[PDB]
Amino acid sequence: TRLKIVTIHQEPFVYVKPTMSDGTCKEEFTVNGDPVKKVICTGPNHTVPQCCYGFCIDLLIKLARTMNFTYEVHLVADGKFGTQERVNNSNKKEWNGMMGELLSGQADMIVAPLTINTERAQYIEFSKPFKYQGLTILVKKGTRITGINDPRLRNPSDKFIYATVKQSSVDIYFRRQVELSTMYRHMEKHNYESAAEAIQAVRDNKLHAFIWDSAVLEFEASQKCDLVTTGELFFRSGFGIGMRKDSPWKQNVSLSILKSHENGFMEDLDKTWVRYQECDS
Repeated sequence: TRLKIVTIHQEPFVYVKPTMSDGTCKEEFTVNGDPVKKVICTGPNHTVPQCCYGFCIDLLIKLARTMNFTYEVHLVADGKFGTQERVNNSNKKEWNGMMGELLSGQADMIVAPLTINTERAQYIEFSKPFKYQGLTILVKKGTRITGINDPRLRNPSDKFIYATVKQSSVDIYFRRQVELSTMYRHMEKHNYESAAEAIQAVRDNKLHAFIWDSAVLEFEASQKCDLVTTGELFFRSGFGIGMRKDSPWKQNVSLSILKSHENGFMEDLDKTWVRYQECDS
């Protein structure tokens, strides 16, 4: 009867840490002094039980309590958010990432910073947005870039490397645009397997610009004094809970999210996981 929840590593929404030697999760406290809520999430490190926590885990716990359901959390096996591609060298198309697991039954609900878009909505159902954000660019402090329209992005060269995450909605955003064709062709040869790796690459001067979700990039840039964002969101998008079409949970999930937007719960999550301290990482 327990719902199979699938999520993905993506700070500050989902932190993933090893369990202690005894199998439990380290006791930690939030900026307010409250215990950090931790859930066991099984997934690749070899697949093993790990500790998960963060904005989305707090949201999951709230949803489960409000809707009275039990659950078990696991990390997406291929580590991706999800795009639709031909498989097995054939013309058969299947979704990968969390999208694929939801559609196959490996998961019953996606609880993560999952972008709501038209393409995905054709195959699954989304709750109303639990977070409003957009797309921006992360660069090393000192790198001068105007934004998505900067000549170094519009007129690609091996002197300034930029990229995004493979099999993500962001990669498709550029792929489905004839105007951004020159950009998509450039990133295609530099895209990273995960946001963490791309962010580290910018920090190590291996990647000059990382195009990604502002909710994630502004957090990263605000915690690391050596990283900054262009500041402007060149596109707006929301994060929502994902469920299969005609699921018995959609109505109640959106109802819970509405209440959380009305009573300060979502705002408190931001004060707990997003805006609470100066850079030092």
